[PDB]
Amino acid sequence: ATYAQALQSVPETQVSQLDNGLRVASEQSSQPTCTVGVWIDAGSRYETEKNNGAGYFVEHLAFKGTKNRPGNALEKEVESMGAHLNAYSTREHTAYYIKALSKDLPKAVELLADIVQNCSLEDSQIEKERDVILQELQENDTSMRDVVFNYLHATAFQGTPLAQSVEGPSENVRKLSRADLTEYLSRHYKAPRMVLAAAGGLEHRQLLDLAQKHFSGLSGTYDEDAVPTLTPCRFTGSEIRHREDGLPLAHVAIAVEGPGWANPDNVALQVANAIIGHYDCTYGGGMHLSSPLASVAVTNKLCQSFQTFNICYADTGLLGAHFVCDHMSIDDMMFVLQGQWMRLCTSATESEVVRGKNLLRNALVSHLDGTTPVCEDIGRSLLTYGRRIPLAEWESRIAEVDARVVREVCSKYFYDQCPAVAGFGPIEQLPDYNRIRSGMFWLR
Amino acid sequence: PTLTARLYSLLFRRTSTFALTIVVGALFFERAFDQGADAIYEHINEGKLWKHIKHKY
Amino acid sequence: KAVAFQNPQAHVIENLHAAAYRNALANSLYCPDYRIGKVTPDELHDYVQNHFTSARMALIGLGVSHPVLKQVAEQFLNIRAKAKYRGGEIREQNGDSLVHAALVAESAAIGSAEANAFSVLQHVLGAGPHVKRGSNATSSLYQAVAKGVHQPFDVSAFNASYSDSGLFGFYTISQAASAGDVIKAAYNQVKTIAQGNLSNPDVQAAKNKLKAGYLMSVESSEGFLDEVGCQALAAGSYTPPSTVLQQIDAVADADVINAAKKFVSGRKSMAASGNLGHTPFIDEL
Amino acid sequence: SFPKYEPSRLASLPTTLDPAEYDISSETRKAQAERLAIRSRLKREYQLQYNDPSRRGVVEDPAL
Amino acid sequence: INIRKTHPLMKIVNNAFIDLPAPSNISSWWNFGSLLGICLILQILTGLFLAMHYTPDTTTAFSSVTHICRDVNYGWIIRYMHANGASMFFICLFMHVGRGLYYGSYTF
Amino acid sequence: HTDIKVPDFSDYRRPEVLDSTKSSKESSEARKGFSYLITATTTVGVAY
Ligand code: HEM
Ligand code: HEM
Repeated sequence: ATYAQALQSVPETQVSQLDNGLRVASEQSSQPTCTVGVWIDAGSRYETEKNNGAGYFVEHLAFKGTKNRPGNALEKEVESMGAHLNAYSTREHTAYYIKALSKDLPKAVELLADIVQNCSLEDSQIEKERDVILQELQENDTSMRDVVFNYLHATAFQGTPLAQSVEGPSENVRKLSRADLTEYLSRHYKAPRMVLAAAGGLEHRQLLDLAQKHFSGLSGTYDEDAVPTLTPCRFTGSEIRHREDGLPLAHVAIAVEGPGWANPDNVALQVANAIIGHYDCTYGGGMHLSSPLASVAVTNKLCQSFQTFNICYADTGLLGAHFVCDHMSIDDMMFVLQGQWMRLCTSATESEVVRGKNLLRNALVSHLDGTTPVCEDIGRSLLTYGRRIPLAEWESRIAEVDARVVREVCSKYFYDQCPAVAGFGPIEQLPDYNRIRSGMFWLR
Repeated sequence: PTLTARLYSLLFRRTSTFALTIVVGALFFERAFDQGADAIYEHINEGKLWKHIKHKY
Repeated sequence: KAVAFQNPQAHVIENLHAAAYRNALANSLYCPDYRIGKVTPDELHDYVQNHFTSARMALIGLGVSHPVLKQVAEQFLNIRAKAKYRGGEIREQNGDSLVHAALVAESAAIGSAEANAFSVLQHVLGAGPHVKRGSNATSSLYQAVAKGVHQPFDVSAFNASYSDSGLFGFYTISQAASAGDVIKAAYNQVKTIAQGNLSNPDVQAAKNKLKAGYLMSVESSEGFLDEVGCQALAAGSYTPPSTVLQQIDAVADADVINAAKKFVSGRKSMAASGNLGHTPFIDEL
Repeated sequence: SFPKYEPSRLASLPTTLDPAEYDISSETRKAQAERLAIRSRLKREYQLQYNDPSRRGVVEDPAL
Repeated sequence: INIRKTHPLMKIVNNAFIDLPAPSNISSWWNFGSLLGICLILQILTGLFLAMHYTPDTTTAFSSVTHICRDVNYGWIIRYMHANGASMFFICLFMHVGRGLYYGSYTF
Repeated sequence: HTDIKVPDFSDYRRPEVLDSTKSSKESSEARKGFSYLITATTTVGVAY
């Protein structure tokens, strides 16, 4: 028991700011295994069409040598100390973290600095990584779900660089030089906009000391006022389809507007995703499932799988569904999807909102386990809020949700919106866009 | 066009308000078109119809 | 079954364990095709009878106290081998431009300093890449293969540990006409390590690797639940990781050399799958 | 806190809210430097062919 | 799933009217079939009104038609509607036949 | 698919979603009002 006191007993993230504009944050816990990361607000959204795929290629050459320990001494020392290095880059954010132990920590922070700022760039490296990343694009022309997301963003944010992918087009990647990558490093990886966050058995003043050694004395100095700022992206709302009739399955995604990050509409739409969310056909008890969309999709075998989901971005986002199905059941899947949406919109009842509250509490608590997801949520929250709001206030904002505000938000963001519809595969029996728009509301 | 926006937000959201709007507008449109039809039809001739020589006679 | 065996590596694991045992460790985690719909509820009832006894049950609770769970377990639980080594090969033509060859011998039981020695041995030979999109600056198998064949490959060690027995070896995902040089280069690399060419800083780096992997294995509280439950049911009771890691890095180097000698000098088993037109069978190995 | 100043064929957009002077590209600064170089060379040769006391008459503008 | 896809009336209505796979490059020439149907139901309705006001007797037929056109309220508009709707029915008919020979749908 | 993005529809759109900085939020209301006003006026005419 004492579960409310258990949410009161959640440890707090000590957040401070180092003198170069550095945003530092720490969770001092009882685990000797720790995780230390750097988060950077430089995605493909700041890239242009001739700068597309910059940060991805920088990520692939952030680890392949430096001016201090070139080529293989970095990997040799890290694998000599048993730490695991990981990195990802998105359209908006880019993270570099190390999963290590409490007695490998200062070498980890020092080599993290050496990875971030001291990137020397040869030409055998750019040739080799150009070839291998073009092989990567050739191989990831097969993983269907990321292609669906790329088609969806490209048809959703037409003109803004949010429609671009992380890797960008292959043709700009296969023709660059050192100079544009150097401009990327000089313009984007900047001490005022970067966040050092760590979690584990290590003191906040100890990490303060390590930052005062290494991350005090970074660049901290912009170029001739050539600085990025979030332009308000123009969500058009349209549809793209890629008919290709040699595939066994079909992938259909649909999306509507986003809440952004600030309003509690994000909380209400996470309640909506806790209502529906995911289903895969490797489960049990299918004929008795709680979500009625899953009930119909088991009882009549509509799809292979689905998930209704949220993705957010700076002051915007996409909200909706992605499903994998055979070509003979696209129409009924979409019909029951619209039916479940309008049942949430016009008939927000008691027990479904109760179950959504419980499922969203469970989803948040299950998301917060392990040092890496917690520190990752810390870093991306401080790049989206300026604060890590603790879980008690999260529970308060969940507890301030009733079905009335739910159907208010559902009338605001679902009731006759202009969608983005991406179809991929054998999509002959995809319903037409005007029929989908007519099915976005039923008058009866 | 800001006045058209609150017009959408008042009279085109649901079905009941929309239906009441189009019914009341249909009756007022009936009223206005019948008055306009009477006016144009008894305004174009002015020397033939039954009205003037039904009040003068 | 379709969802699980969409990967080739599941076939690799299952035909490997079918290739090393004449007995109960060669059973499958999944149902065969011909047995589908040909099961009885009678075998299910008998299985529930003589397998779900009170003698084989471990109840672990992370987040609840001792006596409440203890009292519920008292109130509602009143209800009451030695797989031999087969030896040989299993070859399956699959032909997907991915030659898969797992080369495995028998190692040791579970919960021993010898098992710690085999874990140190596979951290010497090479583990999963510490750096995502890295280039594996420690595994001499990786270096000998990249010296040999300039193709995208995958050479990985392997250590399955069990109560009665246990398996050790390595595994190659390689090209069609470039498999044998990779496999034989790894074989002679393990031979020249087993000769007595062992580096003490590589021993300490493998100690770092094994300590870090075992400490990162209990990051998730469900993973810590798994470790605590399997340890309390396997060895009788849980032991805290301090003295366990102490016995992990308190092993010797002659254990590693003799373990590699046992692996190479012992008779090998293998699972080979794919377009195997240039695969060395046994005598070429 | 405003309807954001629509531009038109009479509505001259003032240089305060462009808003293209926010996400300035480095190549756009290079274009500004090239513009400075063009004006520098042209005013330089103007002051060459303008301050000559030996010269008598007009400036002979080729662009006009 | 769907009332339209399980109820037997709406199965025929769905596979004939709603989800009917039609080509997309069609000008005003394919409107004529629906116009023949609308003229069909319209002429049936006007003939129904006429048969509610007509007598087929050679002594009284002409006077009955005159009674329709003059005495009966709007019987003149219904008579003119039936006659000119038959005329436009022939117009749409010959346009439909000319289309079926011109674009070459006569292979069916 | 990396080489796949849209062609422009600047020839076709209404002037509210013409500039690439203006949001689609406020441009929804007047657009929906204009279209649904046309539909409602057509409905009143056909009904009368
Ligand atoms: C008795 C009056 C008729 C009616 C009510 C009628 C009804 C229709 C309808 C509803 C259609 C489908 C829609 C369209 O294409 O306009 C159609 C198509 C067609 N009709 Fe008729 N029809 C009539 C007379 C005829 C005649 C006399 C012919 C010639 C023998 C004919 C031949 C066709 C053909 C060939 C098509 C298909 C045209 C195409 O696919 O382009 N119809 N008719
Ligand atoms: C079964 C339904 C119909 C009934 C009960 C019906 C009834 C009548 C009657 C009573 C008349 C004589 C009165 C008059 O001439 O206005 C008439 C005339 C006529 N009907 Fe019909 N009719 C029917 C269907 C049609 C159809 C389908 C057509 C062809 C489109 C048609 C074409 C005509 C024409 C051309 C006349 C002569 C009009 C005139 O000379 O004034 N009728 N019908």
